[PDB]
Order: sequence, then structure tokens, then C-alpha cells
Amino acid sequence: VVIRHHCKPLTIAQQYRALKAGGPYERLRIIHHDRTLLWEGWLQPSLFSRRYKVAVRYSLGTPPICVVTEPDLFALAGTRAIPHLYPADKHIPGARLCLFLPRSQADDGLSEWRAQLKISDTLIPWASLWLFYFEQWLHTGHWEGGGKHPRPSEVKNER
Amino acid sequence: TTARNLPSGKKQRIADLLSQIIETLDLTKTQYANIESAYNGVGTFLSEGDDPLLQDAVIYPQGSVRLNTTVKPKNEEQYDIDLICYLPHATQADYTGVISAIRQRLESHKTYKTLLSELPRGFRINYAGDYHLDITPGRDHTGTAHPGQPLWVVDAQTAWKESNPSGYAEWFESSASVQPLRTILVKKLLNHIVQILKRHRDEWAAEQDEVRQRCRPISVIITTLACHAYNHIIADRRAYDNDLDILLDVLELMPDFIVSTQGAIHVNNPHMPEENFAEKWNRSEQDEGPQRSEAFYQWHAAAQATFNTIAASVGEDNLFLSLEDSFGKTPVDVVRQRLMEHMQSAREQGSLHLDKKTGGLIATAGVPKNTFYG
Repeated sequence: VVIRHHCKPLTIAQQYRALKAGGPYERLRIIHHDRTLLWEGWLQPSLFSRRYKVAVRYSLGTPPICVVTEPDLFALAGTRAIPHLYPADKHIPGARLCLFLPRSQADDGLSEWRAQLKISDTLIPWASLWLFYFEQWLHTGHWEGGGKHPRPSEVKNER
Repeated sequence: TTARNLPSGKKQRIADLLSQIIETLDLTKTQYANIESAYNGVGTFLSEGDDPLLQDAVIYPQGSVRLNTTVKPKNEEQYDIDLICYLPHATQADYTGVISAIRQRLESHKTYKTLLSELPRGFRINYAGDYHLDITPGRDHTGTAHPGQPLWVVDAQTAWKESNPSGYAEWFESSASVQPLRTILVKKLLNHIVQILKRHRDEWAAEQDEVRQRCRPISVIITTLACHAYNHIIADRRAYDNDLDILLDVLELMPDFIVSTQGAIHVNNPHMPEENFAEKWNRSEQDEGPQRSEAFYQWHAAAQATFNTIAASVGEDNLFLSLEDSFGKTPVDVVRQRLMEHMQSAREQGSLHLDKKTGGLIATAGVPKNTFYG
């Protein structure tokens, strides 16, 4: 989109209000002297689907992280390793999920998620859509979604 | 968790899943035209004969074909189509004359001669790989008044027994035409109900033993029971918005319609009295008949229990497993594939919106392009 580059990452205040309007949240905090914002709540992919607890934090100049705390993804989802049960940067006990393509792979220089976009507008639907394919994998046996995955020789990771 | 206590949205989703599953079981209209033309040509051939007794033969559909309740057989390529000839001139004609007249001419025609295969109660034509035609010769019946179809058919034991096919069809068509009252909010339905029940019975009978399989419920008894139950729930004026609750209520009301009189159980044609569809149930040589009345009640219990289990499903994986267990794997695969294609297009179209309350997916805020590494 051809727009002016004068646009810069917004202050914490604008997305402070945005997440409150949509859905119920048990907590929403300002931590580290206006540095980091935290959000928690319950997200349901489908009508017959399970109940999921999601935690999200952000800091200016750093990519967001999304972690599903409760449940444990249905007991790690019966061994295998795809649902990304990860250390999660060592402060939240849950699986950390990837939601967008990192900037390095993008040639144009614009990431799929940028500081212009809010958190609730895209990241929350991304997490819910990820959870939908996660629960569908348990039945189908294949990731019938975006099948992007590199090999360790060809891998390039931003995390 | 019971089926009745669920919210109406989940319950509507269950109803839609069952209906879409049955949609693949039914035969299309092009095939129906093919069968219709086939037996029309057979009847036109029959009319061309010089034989006086066979003259004026008339061919009309019967059974699942007439009532628009065709469900494709499981693991069978060939559908079942049944037909009956009408002979106005054979009011007093014998078995041998009509049977020979049909047989020799079916052997005469170049196309029909090879595919012909004899049956104890009639003749069959084996169109290879797609469907069949079933023919039963019958003479007219006089003495009792009806919408018009009192007729005899052929059985080895008595050579003529009463049957009234057309009246049942008109009764079913008139009954299924009415729609139940619907609450004000800010193929007929009965045909779908009977088709779902027949699919459930077909898949249920497989797991049973030889005795239960040979004594499984037949289509006409279930059809007339469901029709009577639907008729009373229409007359009772009860408001119906809970979807599979309609199946639960109808199947509840079916066993009450079985009538026991002087040790004889009569499930009758409402138009023609003397033919018991439960005539197999009544006769009890070596407990063959009593076992037939059992299978209906075990099927009643199982069909009432299955929607309790599907109601108890949590997660999208377990719902598909329950539907695969109750309604066949092959029909279920297509529904899930079409759903996934639809929502993939919704991603591509951009119609995937976010629910404000639960954040659930809406398939019709468009989700931007995204990549998920597994």
C-alpha cells in the first residue's frame, strides 16, 4: 500500500483501549513502567471446539509473542512435536505459537504483522485460526493449512 | 450430556451435518430419468406382443423409488428399483400364462435376453454396474373401495395375495406435504428423517450377528411408523424448533404404534387393511418372528443413545469421530473436505471474520494473509 512513511509505531495508549472492547479479559496490565502490556482471556475456535486461554505481551521495538497457557494443548496433543511446546522465553508456562512470517524472509521489507496494526485486530484471529488447524490435525493427520516449513540446512529462524 | 439440553445453534449444526451426509446417499435426477426410460422401454416392448393376455401391461414405480426415499447401498454398486406390471385383461388369468408370456418375450428381445435372471416372486433385468429392475406380475382386485389400486401379486405359497401400493404413496405424499408450526423469532422433511433412520439402521445392522442381521427392521414398517408419528405431531400442533428432537420424538412415538391383538401384531396399510407388514413378526416358527420384534426395540434404544453421544462430543475431532462411527466414514470425508475448502476460500476471499465475544471463526474483520509453520 502506497502511504507516507512518516507513520511510526504507536504509543501503548492506542492499543491499551483496543483489546478491552472485544471479548472478555480477566486481566490487562501495564508493567515495567509503561513498557509492556499483558492480556489474558478465553478463546474458542469453533462451536464444538475446546476452550483455550491465551496470553499476549508487547514492547515497542520488539515482536509480539503469543502463548496458549491453558489447556496444555490436550496433553501435548498425543506426543509428536508440531504444536510448538516451547520454552516460551522463560516467563510464561505454555506453548509459544508462530503467527506470522518474519521480516527476514519478506523481500519487500514489510512483515505480515507490523507496528501499525493493533494486537487484537490480527494477532488474536491468527491465534484462533492456528488453533483450528491444530485441532483438525488431531483428526486428519496432516497440517491441512499453510504448509510452510524449512529444513535445518535451509532454515532461517527469527524468534 | 443429553441431546435435548443443548443450545439451538449446536443442535442446528448437528442437523445440517446429518442432512449433508444423507445428500450424498441419494441418487441424482439424471440416473432417475435413466431408470424411468429403461422400464418405459420395457413396458413399450411388452405392449408390442401379439399375446392377448399380456396386452395392456402398465409399468409404474414402487417402494423406495415411488416414495423418494432412495439411499445408496453401502459397499454395493447396484441400486434397487422395483416395478409391477398391471394387466386389466388378466382378472382371471392363471400364474402360468402371465409368467410364460413375460418370460418368453424377455428371452426374445436381443438386449433383454442376456441380462434376464429369474426370481422366485418375479423377473429381474441385470443392467451391469449401475442399477436393476424388479418386475412382479399382478392381477386386479374388485370388491373393496379405495383411491384405486386394490391388486394381487404373485407368491409361490398362495399364488395371489392382496397389496395396495399406490394408496400408500398418495398417503405419504399428502402427509409429508404439511410443515410443522415454527416459532416466531426476532425432498420433504419426513423423507429426510426416514432416510437418516434407514442409513442408521443399515450401518447398525452390520455389527450385529447373523440372527439380528436376518431379522433387521424393514423399510416399509419404519416408514409407516415414522409417517404415523409425524402425522400426530402435526395434529398435536406442538411447536418444533429443536432439530434432532424431531427424530427423538418421532422415534419415541413409533413403538406406541405397534398394535397387539389376540396375540397377533398388526402394522397395517392405513388404506388397505388385510396386509400386515408385520406378518413376519406374527409367525413364530422357531422364534423367528419374536426375534424380529426385538431388533426394532434394540434399534430404538441405539438410535436414542447415539444422539446422546454426539451431543456429548467436545472438540471438533471427536465430533467427526462420532459421525464416522454412526454415519459411515465415506460420507463423512466429503463433508469435512467441503468445509475445509469453503474456509480456505474464505481465507482467500477475505470473508473470515472474528467473533467479538468468543473470537471464533466466521465463514461466509477479514483476516490478513498469514503463514503458520507447523
